[PDB]
Amino acid sequence: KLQKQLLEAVEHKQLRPLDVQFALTVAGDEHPAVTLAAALLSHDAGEGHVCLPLSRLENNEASHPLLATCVSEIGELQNWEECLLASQAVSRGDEPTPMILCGDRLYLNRMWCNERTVARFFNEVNHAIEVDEALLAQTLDKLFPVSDEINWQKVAAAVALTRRISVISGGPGTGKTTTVAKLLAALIQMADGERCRIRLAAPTGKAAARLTESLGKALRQLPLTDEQKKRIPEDASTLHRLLGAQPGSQRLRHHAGNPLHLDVLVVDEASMIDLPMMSRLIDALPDHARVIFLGDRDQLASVEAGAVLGDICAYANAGFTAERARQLSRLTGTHVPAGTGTEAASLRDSLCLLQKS
Amino acid sequence: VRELELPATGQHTWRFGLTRMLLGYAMESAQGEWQSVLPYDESSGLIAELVGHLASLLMQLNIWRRGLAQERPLEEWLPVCRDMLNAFFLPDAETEAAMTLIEQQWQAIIAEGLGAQYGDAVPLSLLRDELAQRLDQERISQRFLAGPVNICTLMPMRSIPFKVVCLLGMNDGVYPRQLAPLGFDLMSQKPKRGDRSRRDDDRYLFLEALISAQQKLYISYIGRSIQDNSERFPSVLVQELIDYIGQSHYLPGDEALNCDESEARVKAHLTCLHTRMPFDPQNYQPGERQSYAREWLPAASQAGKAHSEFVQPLPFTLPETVPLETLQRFWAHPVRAFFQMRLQVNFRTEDSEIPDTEPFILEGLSRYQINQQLLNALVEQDDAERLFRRFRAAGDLPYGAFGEIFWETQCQEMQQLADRVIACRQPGQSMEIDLACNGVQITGWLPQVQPDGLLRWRPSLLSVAQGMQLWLEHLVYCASGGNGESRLFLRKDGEWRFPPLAAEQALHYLSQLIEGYREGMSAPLLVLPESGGAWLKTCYDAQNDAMLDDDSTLQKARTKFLQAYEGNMMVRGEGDDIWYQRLWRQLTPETMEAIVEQSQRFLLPLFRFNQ
Amino acid sequence: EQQLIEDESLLRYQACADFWRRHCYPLPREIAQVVFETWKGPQALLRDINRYLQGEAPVIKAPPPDDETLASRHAQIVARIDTVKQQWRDAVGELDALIESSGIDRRKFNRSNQAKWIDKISAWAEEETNSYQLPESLEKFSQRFLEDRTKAGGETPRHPLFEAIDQLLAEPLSIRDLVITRALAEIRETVAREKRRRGELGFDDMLSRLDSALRSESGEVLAAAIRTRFPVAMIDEFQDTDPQQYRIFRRIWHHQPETALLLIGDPKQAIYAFRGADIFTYMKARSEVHAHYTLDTNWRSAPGMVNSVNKLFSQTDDAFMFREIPFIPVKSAGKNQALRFVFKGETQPAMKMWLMEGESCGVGDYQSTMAQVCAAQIRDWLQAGQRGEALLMNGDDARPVRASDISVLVRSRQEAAQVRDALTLLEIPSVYLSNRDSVFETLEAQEMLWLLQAVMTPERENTLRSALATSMMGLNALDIETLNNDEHAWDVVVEEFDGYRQIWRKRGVMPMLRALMSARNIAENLLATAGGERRLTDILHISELLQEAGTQLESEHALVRWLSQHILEPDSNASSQQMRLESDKHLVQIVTIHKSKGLEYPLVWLPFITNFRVQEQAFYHDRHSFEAVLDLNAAPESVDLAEAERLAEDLRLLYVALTRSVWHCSLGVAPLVRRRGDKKGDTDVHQSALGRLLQKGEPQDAAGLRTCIEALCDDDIAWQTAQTGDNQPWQVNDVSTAELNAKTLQRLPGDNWRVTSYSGLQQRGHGIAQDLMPRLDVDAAGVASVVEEPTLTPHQFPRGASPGTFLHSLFEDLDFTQPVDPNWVREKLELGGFES
Amino acid sequence: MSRDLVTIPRDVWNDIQGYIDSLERENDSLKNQLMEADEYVAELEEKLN
Amino acid sequence: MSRDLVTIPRDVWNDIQGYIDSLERENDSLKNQLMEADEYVAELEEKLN
Repeated sequence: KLQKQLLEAVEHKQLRPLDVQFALTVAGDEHPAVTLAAALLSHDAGEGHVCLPLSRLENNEASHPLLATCVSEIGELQNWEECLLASQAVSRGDEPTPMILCGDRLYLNRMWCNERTVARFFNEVNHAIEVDEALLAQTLDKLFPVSDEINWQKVAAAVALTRRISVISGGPGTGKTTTVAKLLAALIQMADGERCRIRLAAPTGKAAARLTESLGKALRQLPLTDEQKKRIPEDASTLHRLLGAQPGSQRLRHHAGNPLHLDVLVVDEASMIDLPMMSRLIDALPDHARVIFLGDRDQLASVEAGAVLGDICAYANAGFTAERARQLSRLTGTHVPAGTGTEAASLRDSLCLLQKS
Repeated sequence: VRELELPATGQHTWRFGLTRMLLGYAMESAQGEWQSVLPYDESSGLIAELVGHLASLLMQLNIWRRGLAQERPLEEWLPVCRDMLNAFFLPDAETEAAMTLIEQQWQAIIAEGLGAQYGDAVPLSLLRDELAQRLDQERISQRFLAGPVNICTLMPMRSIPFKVVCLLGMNDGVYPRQLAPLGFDLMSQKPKRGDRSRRDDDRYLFLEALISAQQKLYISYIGRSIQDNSERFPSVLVQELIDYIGQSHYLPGDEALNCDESEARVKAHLTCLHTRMPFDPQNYQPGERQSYAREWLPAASQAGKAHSEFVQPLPFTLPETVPLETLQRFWAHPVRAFFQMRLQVNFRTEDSEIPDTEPFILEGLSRYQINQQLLNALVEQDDAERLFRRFRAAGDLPYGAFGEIFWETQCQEMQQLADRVIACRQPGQSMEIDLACNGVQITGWLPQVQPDGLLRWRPSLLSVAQGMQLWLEHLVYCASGGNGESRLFLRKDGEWRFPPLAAEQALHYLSQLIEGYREGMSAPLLVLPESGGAWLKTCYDAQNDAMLDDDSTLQKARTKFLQAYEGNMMVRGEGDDIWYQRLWRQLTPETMEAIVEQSQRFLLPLFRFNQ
Repeated sequence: EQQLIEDESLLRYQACADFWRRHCYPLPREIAQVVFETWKGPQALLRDINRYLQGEAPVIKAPPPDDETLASRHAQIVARIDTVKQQWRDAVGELDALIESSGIDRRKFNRSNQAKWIDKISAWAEEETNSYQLPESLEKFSQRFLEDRTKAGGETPRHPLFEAIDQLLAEPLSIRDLVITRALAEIRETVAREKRRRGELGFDDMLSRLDSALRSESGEVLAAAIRTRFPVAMIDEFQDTDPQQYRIFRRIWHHQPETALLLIGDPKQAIYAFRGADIFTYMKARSEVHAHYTLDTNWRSAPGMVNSVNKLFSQTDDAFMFREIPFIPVKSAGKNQALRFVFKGETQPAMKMWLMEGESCGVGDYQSTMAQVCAAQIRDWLQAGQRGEALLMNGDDARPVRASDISVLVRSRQEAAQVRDALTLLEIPSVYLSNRDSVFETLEAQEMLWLLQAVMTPERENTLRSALATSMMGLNALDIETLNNDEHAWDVVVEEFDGYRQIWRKRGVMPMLRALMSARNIAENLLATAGGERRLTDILHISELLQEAGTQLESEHALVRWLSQHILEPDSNASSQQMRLESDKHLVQIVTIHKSKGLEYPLVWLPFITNFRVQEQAFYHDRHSFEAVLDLNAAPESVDLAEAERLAEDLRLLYVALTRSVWHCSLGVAPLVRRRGDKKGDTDVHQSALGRLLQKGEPQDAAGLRTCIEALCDDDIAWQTAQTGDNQPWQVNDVSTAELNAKTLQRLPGDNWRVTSYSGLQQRGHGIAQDLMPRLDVDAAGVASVVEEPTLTPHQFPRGASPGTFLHSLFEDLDFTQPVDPNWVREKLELGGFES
Repeated sequence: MSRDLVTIPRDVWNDIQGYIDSLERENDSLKNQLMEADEYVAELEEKLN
Repeated sequence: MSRDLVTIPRDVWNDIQGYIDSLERENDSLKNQLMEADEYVAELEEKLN
């Protein structure tokens, strides 16, 4: 009887046909509530949301019209989780299943894999890079003339150089491109004899050309040697072109088996980087590549459903750890504030916010 | 499947495929099989919406085939047709007329059935055949006198005066149209005045068309067969007409002659035999049958240029950076690489027809991929039963015991192969390759490089193409800087082994490889990996490191070269290929000598350094 | 009322697949192993029985019992092997001692070799009997083998186990025959059931139904009615008859008063065995009739040409190796006594044979040399004809030898190509005629398929660039590179192909191909290229066929699928798919022996008449019963009879090929050996039809063949050695071409006058909707969503053209004065199909 | 290499391939038998001595 | 359908014929050698017994 209501909801454009077909094929034998939850999860995945919380399944003042109509069929459930666990479709990840019940949320297998990949990458894949502090201090002093006060750009450059993966957060017109230019200029001066390969990427070609022009204008400001000028990247390209996305299929050229031929990577406007593209970009990178992300926390693309940077920069408000505060104080030659409490070391130590416009 | 009285395998069905594609949208294929079905990776993302629509289509069909199966009274069959039209079709301005016609015929059939008060059950096939026959019986004549020229069949009792009346298809046996009586018709046995037969109807239609022509009458028939150039005869009516015309009239200046000669001469004067092809020059001459179609005039004038040779020299410039995969793909098949890479020409159909039945055996790439995966699983000592269950969930393996026998034989062979690979395997890591040869930069990745050397295993028969690929990899490895020995194991105890080489010599040989790639990008290289390989293996002496020039050695080399080129009944041979056929239709000893020279030049180090 | 289907190959393959699914799937692994060893798949099984599925079912020698099953046969074979193994396991020690005691030469039977065999048999015996395969040493340990190697005058080793091995190895153990018989029966039943369900019929099915009806109890009244329908029946071409046809003809007309059955035929010209015609049917019919008549006058050929054949076929007592086919000498017409062929002022013999030098000769070298010699001789004939030295003379009248007179007869399509190339080397145009060919096998079909696939989707670059690179288009690599480099020309070509697709959608298939050929000058460049006329004719035929097919198809993509399906599997028996004549000009004609039957030619050349082929299949006819017998075991006794029938068919083909010549016939003969074991060994010419007549069925050598040829020669028959002719091309004088101009239309026909309606005058979108339904409510079009109706209000009534027509029909027949009747409205709604 | 080209039917070409392949199999068989014979006579000589 | 005719250079065709003659000669030589071996092994055996 639930199938007829699903078809009726499809006729009124309340639910997509793909969602209803998926629900019928997966949870046909299972409880009607399980089928309705699978259909709602497919609809949310079509909208672009990462997960469906079980609280949304519970009847509320604002809810899907179909859920209210199917209330009689589902009746009353004391716990949504216990009923779902019993179904063959939903599991906790121990066995391969189409849907995963993680905590209070429901995920698709592909979305759960991407979330786990991003979390594991930000937590443990990052490895600290120990370099000479005197050379770095001299280069930063050459980059930044004012050393009397704490400079957020100098701290951002120090964090980006001391850590593999890092994010420089800041609003438009706050001097992010100038900071990236100083970072690249310092990185080139750090290792002159060794081969350096810097790559630039952006989600859109418009932002790619904007980044190329701005980085050129910011790099021609400070004098560099010929060998240091050779290391400067020539141009940027679209992120889809960098991974070699085929027009017909979804397969990529630079998959996990074939890593990218780059050492340093910069990704401008990381706010438009959704979860699938981030999870696919993580796999292509090798273990020796340091990556830097550009964007702002308050941008709408960061807080949109499926984004990553919005939840990453959310912990930047806590501040740096106590030990990294002293480390950055010894590096930048100023007093770096320390954040209260300990929530996440590897995540908070790879973030920086530019509050000067 | 069970209704078709066939064993229900539970796979290779529409439901199975839909469940597979939806599981692919839900779950990644790397996870495994859920409820014995492997998810399908391709159906993912926004494009996956299409899958849903497809399911809806099937969701309709399975609904109707169940309902149409049961037999119902005539009264119940009325709402069906209409309900069947709105569910499957979105009607446009032109389609609504045909839909209304179908509904009208269906309603008329069921009304004629209900008029007699037939109460017994009626199957669907009866009404279906009745509908199919009535659709054939009905004809359209709404544009008979619309204003353009009328082209229709001869209808009885319809005689309208026309200035020009033409008749086509008057061959013997085609006209008059014949209809035989049932055989139990009492009227046909005893003819009576006023009876109507189709034969007499057509025999009188011919006279009606004769007398209806006001100004001009035209008659045409097929006198000669186009295939065999054999004589065909016209209808009896046209024959009687031409005989009467010949007997009645005589051509001027034929008064002296007798009646038969004059008749023959007159009948010859009215019959006009046209050409067999439209591009025949005889049509484009001043006369009665001069054509108005200047489309074939150029062909008749025979003024044209012959097709030149397809291959032409092209100026090519090497880019600064060339990937290693590019060089490997080029040296895989240079003759094909010229067409596929330089000209971007792929002689393949855009859509490949789906196999009619489920696979009962595995051949070609379907077997090769499974063998490669099984070998990769056995080299690392992984469980073969899990891979077997995965392939079973995929559905590639045959049903029942046949798939088990295939898997057992393949497991035995791959285990025998991997027993050698396990012994000479050491842990390693892939290193990025960046090299500069003659001003060209090569960037690549070499998987599973170990300090002992380069180890590769492929489940295929021994061939010189694998040796060329291994030699390219070995040159890249040695030029990058490292001490190692290259080893490649193949099917049936085949091994390609290369010792460590110096960096300078590796650069020297890679320079020749890059020059060969550059020459191939300009003009199609005449290098054959297999035929030239046999020629070198026969000519080259491994002990003395020299090319034998003995007449018997040369004769054996030519014999083996032609054997590897043309092949046996079982093996198509290297010569049989679309790309090779595109170059030359037939072999030439000049082409043979050029191929021998280039293949020797490019493949001599392979047999020289092979151990 | 029934329909007709041309092809049943798909039904045969589907029935075979269904039989495989039904039988092989429930088999256990132990039996599935043997089933897979015998056949890889259902298609491999169909490949064996496809010949026997068509036509009348053949009788199987030694048929397996019906009650027997596959598992029972497997258990029986396993029990036999187990008995043999158990006997060997007990006799593994006394054999060694017995062998030493036995007086058998050990030179044949080495102790070390014996030790190897003993160990090999012992290892095989110990292993579980999973499969039927047996070791080679069991053959060495057979009683008969031991009795052969045993020296005479001494004790012969004799054990019960040795006797058992001989009994076992006497007949091969397998399950093929049972599966073959069951598959034949099941596939025939399934195909018949499917065709009965669909209601369709076939050409063979009509004969089968008529035969089954005549044989049934109702057959008597049917035969009486048919006999009353036709009092006299005359059957022409009776040599090519089937058992069912003769059974029918006998049923209706045997021993019937006031009826006549005239069977006219020629047994010496029965060469259609591949179609299913049976000569043994004619042999059975000949014995049943006691009245035989013959025609003793030949009106076609010259007296010398008839005398040569009569002398050639009178050497042996039984020329056609069959007692039921006697040879009667025929006379010559009095009017044809004056005919003669004269070359260079000297009369030539009627029959001339060319002999190739050498003690032994291969097949390929023989064919090449004979093709070259035939080309040289044809060139010499043509040159002598043009100069006028060679003439064909009837009485005093003489005519020059033109190109239309000469003809070459070959047995296969591949040979024909070799003779065509040999003639092309000398610049002599030729035209090939055959009876079994399909236009879909040609490359032109594949190129047309690629062009259609490109036109259907011009937006995709890969398909359009692949179709442009076809040889039919005529574009080199330079043009392809120029088109790839420039985007503007590529976009122009894409727009052109889009226009082609529009023409395809609007006017049809052939109107698009016509414009495509006219725009790119395909026909002109094809006719300019050597050999392009055949390609152009094939293209035009394929275009006509594509038009005929797309006329009866639902969508445009359906036509591409139909073309691809016809290309993948082509039919040669179909008359429509037969390749047309290449050219209508008078050229040298290459015609197959089967097609040449019933035709006459002035000069005939047979370059490869000596070449023969041995058949391996064991399918024959009983000499006494005259019934087709198939031997599944394939015993040599059946292969010998099959070879004899093959040789008789070759003799008939040779007679048919020889009788065609009117004036002169030339044959190429040479000592042919399949595989030379020894130089002193006899040649395989005796197996050939011509060699058997030349050597009287006695194997000899090259010298013996030459001596027999010399002895046969007379005034009519002459022989000359074959040597390569001078490789000089035939020079043909140039011909002037008059100017050719097509007519022009000064006046253009006007489409102003037309009969129109308001809907057609105003509404263009309707199209042909007015033609289908003259009274269709075309005012309302573009139906919308009428899924649900809350209160069934008149506004919620279904909207469209059909509901509007229903509403109009309601008011059409309604009576205005009387009040509305609810039952009438209910009946109208029920008839219309709407809900109650 | 002589300019002259020789034409052979596709069916004709096969038989030579089978024949040459058959000769090689017979040759390989002859080699092993000869080696066994040589091994056997040498072994008997050692036993005799 | 273009695979009906096979074109080989005249020198190449002659070499194939030559290779076949040499294989036949080798076969004949192997035949005689084997016969000689079997004849020798029989005499040796008789001496042992």
